[PDB]
Amino acid sequence: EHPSIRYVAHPLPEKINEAKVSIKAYLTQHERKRLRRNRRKMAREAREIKIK
RNA sequence: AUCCUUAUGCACGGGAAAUACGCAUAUCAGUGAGGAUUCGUCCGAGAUUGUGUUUUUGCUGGUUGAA
Repeated sequence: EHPSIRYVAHPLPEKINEAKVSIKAYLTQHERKRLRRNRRKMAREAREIKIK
């Protein structure tokens, strides 16, 4: 009686606090190139405007 | 702390080319694009279509003429 034979326990499964390591999203070479092209282009444009 | 590898970002410098370099509310693409081959197999990343410039873009200097 003091420990019941009848019941089956389903105790709370303790979830471990997994540290969210934000994933290093990489770039394709092409993507990188595009980025380089665009930022640089923008800079150039700015220079032109700020020199014209 | 010193030395080195990789990638990238910024730049000195040097070189080549622009028939080249993009762009896309496109279509498809390592769940295979496109290729090789001694035929056993092998390489493996763009291809298609559309389109913008492309004997050139942006800026300077000179002589000159113009008169």
